[PDB]
This record gives sequence, C-alpha cells and structure tokens, in this order.
Amino acid sequence: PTHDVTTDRSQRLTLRFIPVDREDTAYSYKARFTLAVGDNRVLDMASTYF
Amino acid sequence: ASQLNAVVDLQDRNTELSYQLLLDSIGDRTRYFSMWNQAVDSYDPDVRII
Repeated sequence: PTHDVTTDRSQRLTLRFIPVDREDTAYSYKARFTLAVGDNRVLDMASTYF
Repeated sequence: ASQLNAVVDLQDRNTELSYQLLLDSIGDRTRYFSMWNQAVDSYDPDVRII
C-alpha cells in the first residue's frame, strides 16, 4: 500500500536517549530517562532496550 | 526531547581553515586577541626573503 501507511515527513526510526539523572552506588547503578514519544507516533516497548 | 543531533560533520570539510579565512575577512587579522588566543602566524619578511 502506498498511502496512509508510512509517513513522508522527517522522522527517525531509532532514537538515542541519554539519562537525565544517574547514580553510581557501590552495589547498584541508577539511570533515569525521558522516553519522549513525539506527536503522531507509536512506540512498542519491545523495541526499547538499554 | 528527541536528542536529534544537529551537528552532521563530514571528514572532507575543513572547519579550522574555514575559521582562519573567516577572521581574515571580517577583521584586522594583524591584531592580537588573547582570549581566543587569536594571534596569527606571521614570519619575518627579512628572514623569508633575504
């Protein structure tokens, strides 16, 4: 199908997310992100990984 | 939000020479500016040409 499936605008497939705040404990390591899904997008969380 | 990188840098660009030639055009390059370490390489004209 040619229409109403895939956009023709500027949009990346994979996005890189850097931690907003992190913590390096002696036994753990925390990483807090902003998983910002933009306008008119869907994100299946199976594609997300660290 | 997206971390869409606005810097697309190419290996066959010369950013340094683009800035050395830029300060030639928009200013008296013989003047010394210690803050950007702006002091142009200049030989002595009696040493190069005897």
